[PDB]
Amino acid sequence: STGSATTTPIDSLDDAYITPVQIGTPAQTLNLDFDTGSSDLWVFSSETTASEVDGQTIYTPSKSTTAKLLSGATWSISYGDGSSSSGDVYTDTVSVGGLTVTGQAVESAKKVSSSFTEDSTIDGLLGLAFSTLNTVSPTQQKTFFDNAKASLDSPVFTADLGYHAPGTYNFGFIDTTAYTGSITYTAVSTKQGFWEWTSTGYAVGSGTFKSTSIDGIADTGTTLLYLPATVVSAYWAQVSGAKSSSSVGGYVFPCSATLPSFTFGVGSARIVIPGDYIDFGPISTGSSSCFGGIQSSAGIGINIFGDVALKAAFVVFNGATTPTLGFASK
Repeated sequence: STGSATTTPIDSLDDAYITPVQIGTPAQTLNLDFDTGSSDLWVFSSETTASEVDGQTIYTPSKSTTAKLLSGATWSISYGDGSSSSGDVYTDTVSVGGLTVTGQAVESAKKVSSSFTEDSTIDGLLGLAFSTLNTVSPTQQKTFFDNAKASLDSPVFTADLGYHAPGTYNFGFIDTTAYTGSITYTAVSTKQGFWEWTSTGYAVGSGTFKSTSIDGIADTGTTLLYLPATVVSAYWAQVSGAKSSSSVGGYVFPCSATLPSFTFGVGSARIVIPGDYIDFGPISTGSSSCFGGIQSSAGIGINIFGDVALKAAFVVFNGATTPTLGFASK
């Protein structure tokens, strides 16, 4: 089997991407944030505290003939950005782009933090990291991909995120028309539960490539590119007037600037992030200070190849017995 679904930016900045997902019988379609940095499929629901729902579409398990309470199971998750959610668990039928999993754990939120409430466009998350990170207790549950894997034509999924445009998540096949050149594969460590890999270096604009190992994670659920302070300083030094602002919470730059590209290495291959992908717009409405899309990972504890990086590539998440990651230009 295979599946193919379009993923759409939630706003004009590409802050996140939503993908329609069918849950239950008859189908209830919710727009979920596919997150390769976490491993829980959770949704706004009829159980979510009413004051914490503001415009989201909810899953109502009592209206699904295939829903079953997973008795005694609870979940609770906290994300790198400080947001959180928790609740109980159902199993139900879940379909993405025509690919169906029966008995998928659907984690129903009883509580969500303010950032989730305030984002009316995201109805929940669909985790695509390794199932070892799943938070369900006392019996850990499998991700949608883990459950689908054996049925797929090939044990892979791909992320093809758009810049200010829709893109695609495919399951079970590699669309050879969706990228240019060849796909370069690179080793993955699953020790921390992430799609963790080592970039071979970077360049800023038309500058020379610096060969240096940068360990980080491929994370579709993180907006920005978070890299070591040395690398980030080297980037922003090429933008007149750019500075790190403790009050704003990162590097800002004059909105009048033209940003240089940023290149990262994948083995001997190179992925180029155009400068415009690094512009996250005014820090507040009407400001002439703009927020940068490359930020320091210092104090996160891990480097994160988030959407800024991933949307410059066609990315293969290879879930073979020994997982790997592939990157192609597009």
